[PDB]
Amino acid sequence: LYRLFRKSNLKPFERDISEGFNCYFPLYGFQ
Amino acid sequence: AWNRKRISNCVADYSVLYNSASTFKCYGVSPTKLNDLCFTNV
Amino acid sequence: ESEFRVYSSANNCTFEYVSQPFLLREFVFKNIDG
Repeated sequence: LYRLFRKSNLKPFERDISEGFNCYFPLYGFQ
Repeated sequence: AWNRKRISNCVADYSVLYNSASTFKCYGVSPTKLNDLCFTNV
Repeated sequence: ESEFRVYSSANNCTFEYVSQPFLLREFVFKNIDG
């Protein structure tokens, strides 16, 4: 899971888990 | 050379950045909100 | 000829601005918050 860029802003307690060339659509590192 | 161009008191347009080439790599700033940025020195 | 020839030595000089603040001349100069 990752904090990738979001073009929209979020609201309080909003849970949204659903243009920068080709980098908007993808979405941690365990080492 | 590197780190030679000082940017200030200028219109820091980003259209020339994100609409260029087909060249961006904006880490530290918001990519689609670049035109809303302002810094002490660039 | 006419030349200013002042001691500029504008090394590592980054601010430049051009205008026409010329022409009794009263003036007030202050440096406030940058």
